[PDB]
Amino acid sequence: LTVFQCITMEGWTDVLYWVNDAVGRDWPWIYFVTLIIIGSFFVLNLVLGVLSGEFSKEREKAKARGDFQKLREKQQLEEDLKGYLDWITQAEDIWNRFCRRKCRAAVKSNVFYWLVIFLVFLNTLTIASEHYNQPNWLTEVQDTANKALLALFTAEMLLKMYSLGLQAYFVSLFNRFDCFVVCGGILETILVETKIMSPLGISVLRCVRLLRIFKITRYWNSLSNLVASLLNS
Amino acid sequence: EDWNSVMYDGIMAYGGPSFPGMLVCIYFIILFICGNYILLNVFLAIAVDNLADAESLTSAQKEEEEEKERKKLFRLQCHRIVNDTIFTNLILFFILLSSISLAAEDPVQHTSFRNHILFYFDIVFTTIFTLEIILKMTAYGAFLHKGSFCRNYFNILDLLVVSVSLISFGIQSSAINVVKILRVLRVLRPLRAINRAKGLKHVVQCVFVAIRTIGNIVIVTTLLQFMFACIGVQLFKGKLYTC
Amino acid sequence: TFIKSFQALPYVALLIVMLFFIYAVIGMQVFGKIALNDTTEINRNNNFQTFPQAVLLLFRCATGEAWQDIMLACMPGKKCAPESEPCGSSFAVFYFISFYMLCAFLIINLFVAVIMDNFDYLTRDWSILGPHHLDEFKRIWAEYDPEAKGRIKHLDVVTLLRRIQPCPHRVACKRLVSNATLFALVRTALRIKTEGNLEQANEELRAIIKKLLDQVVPP
Amino acid sequence: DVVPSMRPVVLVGPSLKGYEVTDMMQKALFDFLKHRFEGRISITRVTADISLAKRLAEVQSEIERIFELARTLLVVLDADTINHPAQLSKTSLAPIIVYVKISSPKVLQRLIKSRGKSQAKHLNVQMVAADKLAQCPPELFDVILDENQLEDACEHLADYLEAYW
Amino acid sequence: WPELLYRSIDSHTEDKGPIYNYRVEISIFFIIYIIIIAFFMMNIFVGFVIVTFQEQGEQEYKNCELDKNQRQCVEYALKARPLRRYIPKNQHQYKVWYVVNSTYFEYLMFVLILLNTI
Ligand SMILES: COc1ccc2cc1Oc1ccc(cc1)C[C@H]1c3cc(c(OC)cc3CCN1C)Oc1c(OC)c(OC)cc3c1[C@H](C2)N(C)C=C3
Ligand SMILES: [Ca+2]
Ligand SMILES: [Ca+2]
Repeated sequence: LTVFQCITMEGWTDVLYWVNDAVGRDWPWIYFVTLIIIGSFFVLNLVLGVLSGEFSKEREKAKARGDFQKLREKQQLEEDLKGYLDWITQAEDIWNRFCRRKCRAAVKSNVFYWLVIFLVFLNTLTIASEHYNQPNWLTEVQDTANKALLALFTAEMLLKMYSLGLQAYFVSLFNRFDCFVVCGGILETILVETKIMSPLGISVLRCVRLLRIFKITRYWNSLSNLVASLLNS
Repeated sequence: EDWNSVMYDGIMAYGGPSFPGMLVCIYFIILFICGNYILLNVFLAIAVDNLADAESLTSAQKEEEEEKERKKLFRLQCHRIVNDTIFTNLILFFILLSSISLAAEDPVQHTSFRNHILFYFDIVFTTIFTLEIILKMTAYGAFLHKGSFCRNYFNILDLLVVSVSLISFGIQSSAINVVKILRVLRVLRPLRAINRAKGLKHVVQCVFVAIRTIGNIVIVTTLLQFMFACIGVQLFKGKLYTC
Repeated sequence: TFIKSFQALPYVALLIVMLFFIYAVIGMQVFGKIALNDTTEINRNNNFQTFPQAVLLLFRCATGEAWQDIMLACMPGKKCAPESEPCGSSFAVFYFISFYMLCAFLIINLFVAVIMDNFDYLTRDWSILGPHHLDEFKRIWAEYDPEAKGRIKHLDVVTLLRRIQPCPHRVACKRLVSNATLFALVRTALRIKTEGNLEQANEELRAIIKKLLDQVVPP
Repeated sequence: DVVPSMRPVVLVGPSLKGYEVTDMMQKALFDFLKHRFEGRISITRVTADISLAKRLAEVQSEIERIFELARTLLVVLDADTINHPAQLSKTSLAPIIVYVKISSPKVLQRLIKSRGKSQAKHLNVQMVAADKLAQCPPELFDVILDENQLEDACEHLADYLEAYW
Repeated sequence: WPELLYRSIDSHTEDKGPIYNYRVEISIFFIIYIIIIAFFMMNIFVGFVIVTFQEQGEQEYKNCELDKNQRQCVEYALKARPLRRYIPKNQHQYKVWYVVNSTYFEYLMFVLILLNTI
């Protein structure tokens, strides 16, 4: 039992200090130090190896099951719709609606992309600047800053709703996510305005606002495949 | 975490340590051994099978549908560079002995009978390694000759450590608190051996390349961990005090 | 295989050694003069005073054993050592956090490096013939033949120890007809091809794969 | 035979021209051609049949007026009669025919369902036309419209239009 | 962890002392955090290194050649060396040599050592 506790590495040091106080400090460490390295690390390395090695068998076996092939089908499939749905929008515009061309042109423009990124950067400061006893003015700054950022984020969200096809906007997974958070922010304004908030409400309603930080890491594809593969499984 | 505290509470519940009681350890050993085996399978299978598919897309779709979208289509004379072979192993000895020199200094004894003895060993090593600083002048570099010295930053580190030791003696006469930190930075001696050991250079270089690839993962965790901290602050913004 | 692999990757294990030494020295000095006392983590049995003691504390924090409690012990404002003739540091928060991250990462690199360099055995279906089969073939041959006394000397089927895993349908007799024997089984145990030209095709493979004596390879 | 001083440009779309879904796919495409080939390109819109050409009464004058524009010294011809390279193989006017493709037919249903439910049930009448367009080898399959977006798909038309001009 | 968990559960209100098990629902926050970062994300990083190293390892994939089983096997072509056996020549030596080399002797000793530890 005493040996087994050491290998789990909890209480490992306490017994060592109860032995150093009985037979001196010189030799005893070799028993426990070698026990952890030989007992814990190697087996922890072995167990990791076989588990990692074994799953290569199933992963190789799963290749014949076409899990990647089916997954690849959805990825290319759903990607095309967004590309093809662009044509219809680019053609639906050949009551004057020539301004709709201008609004779309900004959506894909670099200036618009970084503008929202900066807004997301500000939103982090609004929330990250919490403090146990904030100055009485800081709460007002966070109060106004939260509201102002909420209007801009929804204001540009609606822009994409009209600039891009309503059905087209919901095609992309990320675009679906943005509606979820921005919709959640609206509840906060109503709940805070009407004084019907609950301790449960503020937590998640705060959490959604933080999730807007995921606006960052959009170009990056390493994480995109993780989530895409993750959702399939 | 406190796997022990729970066990001993369980054992004492069934009397003291004896034969009839004390067998409840079987429940805790079963729980930990069987419990931790499930977590490895569930989370390694999730993190390997799904991860393997994700990178497969990153290398299958990205590689080929971009192959197709692109398939759309001073004195320079009588210098002595000799003796660089024996010094190869010899220098590694001084670094090894120099590191041990600072591994033996006693911190607690301000007026130590040993630090003064060690202080001399720093002199000999400091003087010895300053010789190679002069030697490097003969070789291409010295911020000159197309910056041969600046093209190998690993060799620059050799100078910085020597300069750090040299600076310490100058400020030692002043007997000022500044030297308190300068001494700490001298610990960089062992890394000096990296530039000289061919087999070690590959390992340390391989570590950096890994970090560059990992950058796509650690960056995600930092945002995720920071996201939890932001939630954490709201939940417990100073409610944890206790008289 | 694992013990063998650790030998093939010594320099990686040296890197983790350098991490302990570098951090042990830094901790040895900045937190050298902390006041020892019971009821606190920095006590008679834990302290950055002697190098062996410091490295053990670094090892202690490596396995995550109340390391966070030590981090609070080295924070500034702690009484100083009686030897000193107000004595801690605030570098601890970075010191222990940085060590655990770096130590945890290098151990990960050390663990995975051994796994991958030994990935052949770990992922092996154990159905196709492997090196183990050759070794047990040597032992029976060795028991069937002492030191360097066998060239052909084959007139009996006592070498029947081969089970289903590489006289059913007389294939053994045909295989037997087709170190000399050792190469014979491998070229036919996997059954690379059956076209009446494997030797000619394989005779052109060992030429490019290779070096050593080739007057026994053709057989 | 003899070049009619021009290489008329026509577009079959991914399916029957009788519906709106195919129509929008090209109106945007046509626009970019005339904004980057000022004068070089000309556009013609007709509603009669061209298959019955002898190298119905209205079709008699259809070829000449197309030729009349072709005499002015590309020309884009828009018609609802061509649904397969065979329809234009009956005459040798050196036409250039461009094909819109949906590599996976599964995309069509999502696209068709989006515009309106009235024509959603007509996917069978439409998806079939796409299949008919998936049997012509390169020879009757000259122009390649495979990429989804426009900016990187339209440019694949201009480069093919530099063969002579 | 548990010391903080039970100091967080006993959290009444901002700037106020603790109340025993005021809100045990808060444990969801720690359990969710433990699973996500400590267990899940930590495994992704471990899995990523294993896969990333595999790309480096398979740099010399050489798809043209056949499986790696041949690589070991052909490299084993230099095998089949003499192995020390030294069958006894003296009749007296052979008697003891057979029994000690007997499978019974190997199994018999394993019983003794097991008893020795007992
Ligand atoms: C300083 O280096 C280390 C110090 C301490 C430790 C490991 C160290 O190195 C590693 C080696 C291998 C890996 C990660 C780290 C990878 C390994 C692993 C190991 C691992 C994980 O928990 C977080 C998670 C993972 C992810 C999956 N794969 C399989 O270790 C565990 C436990 O898992 C069995 C555990 O039970 C759940 C409890 C503890 C620990 C560690 C041990 N400590 C901190 C505390 C308790
Ligand atoms: Ca613990
Ligand atoms: Ca622990």
